[PDB]
Amino acid sequence: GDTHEFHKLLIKVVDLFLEDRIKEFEMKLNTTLDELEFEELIGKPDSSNSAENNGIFIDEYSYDASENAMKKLFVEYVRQPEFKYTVLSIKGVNDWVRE
Amino acid sequence: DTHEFHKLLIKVVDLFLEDRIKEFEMKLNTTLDELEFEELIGKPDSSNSAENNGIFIDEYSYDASENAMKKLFVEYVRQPEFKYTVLSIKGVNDWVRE
Ligand SMILES: [Ca+2]
Ligand SMILES: [Ca+2]
Ligand SMILES: [Ca+2]
Ligand SMILES: [Ca+2]
Repeated sequence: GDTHEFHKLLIKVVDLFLEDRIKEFEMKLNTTLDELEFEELIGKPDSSNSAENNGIFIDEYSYDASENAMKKLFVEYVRQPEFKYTVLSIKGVNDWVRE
Repeated sequence: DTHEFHKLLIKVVDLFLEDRIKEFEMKLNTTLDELEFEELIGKPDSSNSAENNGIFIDEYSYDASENAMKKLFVEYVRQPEFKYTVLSIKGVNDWVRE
């Protein structure tokens, strides 16, 4: 029932998704991450796009997975004061891409 | 590893039933043993099971209130030795009234 353990699990979900143990996923959520946790969640993407709509950001992070395979992570969030991020959704998608 | 991975899937369902994860889906290809599959689903108030072309979808209901419930869908292929290849897990919120 712990919030830290909860954020650690979310980070692990993303890790497992990038490993392709979780092939694809989506989760609806309402939890507030410290910058350190948010950075841990997203890692080092090869590409990113960030779009703001009505006070909410949806970022799309792309990770080169394998030769034609790409992993894409969408994180929907609200930016809070003291550099906190209220995450509302996370979605992981596979895509075939030209090498 | 795989035992740790299966422990996480079980905990994802747990967090979903607690409503920390409001709703979710995961696409998967992993084989749970009988004990893991039992622990994953926990203690539903009712269950439904359907089969189409050798693929099973079980639907589990967990009552929250008079009107609200959590539903878990698990799609899987039964394997020898009481093992189950899970292909997707989906947690949704449902209500009695429109
Ligand atoms: Ca990571
Ligand atoms: Ca190729
Ligand atoms: Ca190229
Ligand atoms: Ca309605």
